[PDB]
Amino acid sequence: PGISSVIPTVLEQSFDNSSLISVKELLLNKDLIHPSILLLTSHLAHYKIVGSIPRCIAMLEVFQIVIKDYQTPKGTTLSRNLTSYLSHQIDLLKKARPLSVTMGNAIRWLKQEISLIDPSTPDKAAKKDLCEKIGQFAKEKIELADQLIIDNASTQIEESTTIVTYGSSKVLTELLLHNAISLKKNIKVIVVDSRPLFEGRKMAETLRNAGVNVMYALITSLDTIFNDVDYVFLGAHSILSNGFLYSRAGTAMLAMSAKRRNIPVLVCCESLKFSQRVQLDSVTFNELADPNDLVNIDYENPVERRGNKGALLNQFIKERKFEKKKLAMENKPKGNKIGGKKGSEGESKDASNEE
Amino acid sequence: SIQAFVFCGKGSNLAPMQHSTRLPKALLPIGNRPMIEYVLDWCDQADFKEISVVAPVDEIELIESGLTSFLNSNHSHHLQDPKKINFISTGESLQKELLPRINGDFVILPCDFVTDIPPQVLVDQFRNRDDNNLAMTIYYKNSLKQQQFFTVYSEILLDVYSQRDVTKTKYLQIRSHLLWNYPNLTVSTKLLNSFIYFCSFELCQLLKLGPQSMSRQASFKDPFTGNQQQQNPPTTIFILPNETLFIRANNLNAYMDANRFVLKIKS
Amino acid sequence: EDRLQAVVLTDSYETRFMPLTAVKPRCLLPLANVPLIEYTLEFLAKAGVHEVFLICSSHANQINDYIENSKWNLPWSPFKITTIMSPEARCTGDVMRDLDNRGIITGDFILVSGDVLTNIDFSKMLEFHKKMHLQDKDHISTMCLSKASTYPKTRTIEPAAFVLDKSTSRCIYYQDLPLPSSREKTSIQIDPELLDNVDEFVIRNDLIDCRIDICTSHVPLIFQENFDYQSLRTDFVKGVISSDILGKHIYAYLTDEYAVRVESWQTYDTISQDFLGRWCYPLVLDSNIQDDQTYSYESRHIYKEKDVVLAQSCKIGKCTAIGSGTKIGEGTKIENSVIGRNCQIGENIRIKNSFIWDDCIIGNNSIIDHSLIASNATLGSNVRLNDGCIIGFNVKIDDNMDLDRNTKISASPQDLDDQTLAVSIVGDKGV
Amino acid sequence: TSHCRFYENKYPEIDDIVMVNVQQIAEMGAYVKLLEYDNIEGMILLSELSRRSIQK
Repeated sequence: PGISSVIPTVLEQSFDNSSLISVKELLLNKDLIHPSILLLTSHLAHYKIVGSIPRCIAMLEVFQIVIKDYQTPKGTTLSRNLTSYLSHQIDLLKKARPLSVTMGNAIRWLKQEISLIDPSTPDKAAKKDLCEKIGQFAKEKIELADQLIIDNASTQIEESTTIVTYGSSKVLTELLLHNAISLKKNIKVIVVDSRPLFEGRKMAETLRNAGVNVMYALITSLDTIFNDVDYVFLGAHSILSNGFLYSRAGTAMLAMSAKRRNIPVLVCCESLKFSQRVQLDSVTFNELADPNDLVNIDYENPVERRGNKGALLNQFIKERKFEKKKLAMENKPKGNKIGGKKGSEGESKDASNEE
Repeated sequence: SIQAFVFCGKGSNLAPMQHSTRLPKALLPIGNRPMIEYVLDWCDQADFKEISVVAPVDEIELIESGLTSFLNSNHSHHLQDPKKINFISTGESLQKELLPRINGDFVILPCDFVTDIPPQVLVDQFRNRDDNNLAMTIYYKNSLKQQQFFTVYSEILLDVYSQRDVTKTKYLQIRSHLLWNYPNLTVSTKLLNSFIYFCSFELCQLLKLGPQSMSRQASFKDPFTGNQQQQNPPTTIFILPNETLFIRANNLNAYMDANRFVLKIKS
Repeated sequence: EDRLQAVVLTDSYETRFMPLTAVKPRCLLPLANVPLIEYTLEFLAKAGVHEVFLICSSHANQINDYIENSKWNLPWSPFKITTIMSPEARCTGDVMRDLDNRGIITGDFILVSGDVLTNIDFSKMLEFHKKMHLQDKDHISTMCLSKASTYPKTRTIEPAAFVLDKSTSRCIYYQDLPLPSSREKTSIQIDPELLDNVDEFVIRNDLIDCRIDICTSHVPLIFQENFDYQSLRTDFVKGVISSDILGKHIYAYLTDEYAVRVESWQTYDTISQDFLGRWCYPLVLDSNIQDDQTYSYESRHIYKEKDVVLAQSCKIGKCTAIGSGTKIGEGTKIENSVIGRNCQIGENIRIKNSFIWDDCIIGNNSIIDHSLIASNATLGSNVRLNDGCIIGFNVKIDDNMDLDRNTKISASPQDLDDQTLAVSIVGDKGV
Repeated sequence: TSHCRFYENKYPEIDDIVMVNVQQIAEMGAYVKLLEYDNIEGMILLSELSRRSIQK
């Protein structure tokens, strides 16, 4: 199977809902694992760019590739060990890093597809139509959905607007690009970034590469830029069946600020991002990473410096724990643009029954 | 997807052992442990399944015998003998010959090796950083004149210039276009090349059409130049070589270094 | 370490700033409302100089007057300023020779060439220098180096090359190349004499020029001995290296902090931009070093002094500065520009990356895109300018004018286009 | 320039079949250009289009 247990850093007295560590350096691997999965795992382990949306697409692509490479054996049938393989892959993924609802949905869809086609049809003809179908699905629930979202944004966003964004959600970046080049509008895009992740920075860079006026913002200096700000979009990850946004980093604070100061908050989301599972706080299900990211002085990601920090077990009780994903409130984000055009966050799972 | 090529030849540079008809360059006892033992260990560590060893005109079955008897191996090793070898041509002519057998990425590792460094981290680096070529340099012997020069970068870690002091003009010369793009260029004197080479998927096209390489160094990493004129057809990721430094005492054998290696081995 | 003396080289790179320097000199000019020598003076004060030597030649009287007006002639300061007289347009060697002939120096002395604005704490550097001196007898000068901004692609004027050491830090070779403006040369030659004695080599080209030297009592003697030298950076250090006196060594030092010298227009602009941003930490306008200044930092990177009049309905951009006593009417779309003290403004100016110096009167309707306006020069009606335009001293721009890229405007009331008097390139008038 | 009818006449008849390439959707239904009879737009209302995921 690989490597299990034996990890640095304590279990911690505060916040221990999920397991904290997993394979990063490859040693003794099974002689049946597809390299693309391994590469993906390697990437995710230390990624800066992707967040929720592109990850799922990547996964889908990988799956497609696997299917293309797969052929029906003489002894075992098409539906004999494929499911087992999928399960193994899932387990590997989980071991690497906790997964999203979209991925789960995709898995479910795949499972359904497996059941649908009966093991009697010609093998070459089977996968030919399968990969086409999967492509079609991808086009529909992602690209077309993105387009729909863009169009929704278009009718709502006024002439000459100031937008404040967080994270590295691809859809928002696409929207901003559209605003810049295709429609041609006056845009002021303020992007906020945190210590361990340089997603905001990346977004800013991307904007620059197009030709947009960008203000770089931080958590320490928030109130100075608001007091002027008209419209705020948040980096969406998943909407729960209560009306709460399970999202990345200090978006909740921003939302609170928005609520305090005049204008309501807006959220752009996909039709398949919705979850039937329910939770109402950050303590419920936390996504964790290694405290090794916050040791060095900032500036850039790879530095390797000698200074003062570099003790987790050496000094007299030192805990340096952080959270990657937090909870955003219910009443504060009201706007939701999805595959079913219009709706609010109070409307929690009306689209879930409609599918 | 994963494969390695093992280079073998004949001892010409060495003075005292190699001129014997029965003793090959691959199978040599230097310090108790055999020469190809270390290489085999490295390969095992690297988790490569299909490894094909290229052989010279001299010794056709001895190498096979070595592979078979005495040594743990537990791997499907194939020993092949191409015809176009003249020596006056080390391995480039072999490389040119064997190209349809390559399915993915290939690693070049000669028969002569003295190794102590961690093997996985080179491979991992090659995989991750999105680069076509990677090479290694190690410190000179510190235990109690004209040598060789190599270029290094420190932050990404890149290689640019690699030419030796054998045949060149009296004054050292640098190009203008090669300096303006990538501004920082650290030149070291102490570092010695261990001749470890990593190759990506897109390398097979150039060898069959236009051969210019000599001793696997002349036209291998230096024709990365996308400057001044651009008159050579590239394969697409831009052509960039890389280099990494290591501390441990492990180097190449060519001159009177064998006797030093003997001294080293016993510790 | 106590009691130090310093020599500052002022007025050296004239005609390089071609549109200006006709009545008023080069060093006296302000960066953002405040002169370039002031920063140098501040730095000197920080260091702890007790005797200041300053060189003046062209437009020297005005410089002297300025010095007199500055708060250093009064006996409260540990240092006093003495002026060195020299003929118009000279090399740095002659001045050095003159200084040697005069004879004042006892021990360590600081020689600063050009105009340098720096924020580095120098006591540590001094200590290091002392320590290195204590190592071996035959040692001369200390050099400063800093890491370049991103990549040297916009910096075409300065192509400074350095060959360095890790263990003891010593320079070897210097080279300059054009490249993107003119593609001609592809060859650089390096000395093969000393290699195995040093072992470690770090060759770097991405380094900002500073031209600051901390020197011992050897340099003037050396200059006296060999009178073939003209400049300190190009010929001298290299000469010293290439077996001039056997056993003598020089220092190199690296600092990550901001230190850039002024020589060209684009570089100056870049420096100004940097200043506008929060790159400099000890050198911010809100602290007010001159005491007469009353600047305060505000939101959206806007600098403002006390008492500024501005009319209703106006939009502002990023990285801007507004001086005191400015009477501004309706309009002003201000983006990335410095405006001097006391400026009367009519109506509507579209500003994109512009620059305005002290005391300027702008009339009605002007679209300005990336250009500089000098002191006491007035703008009339209908002014439109392109990228990289420089306007000289006392230029009275009247009615209706259009100019394109790289158009230079004269300062003298001699060789360049656009005259100071009535109408520029629509009716040739003047001397 | 690309225009003109495919068969004989510009206007289609009764019970005949036509192929359509859809550009934009969701307002009335689909009022899009034809490939079997000329380039003049033909419309479907949001009821006759569905036989048995409707938007996707």
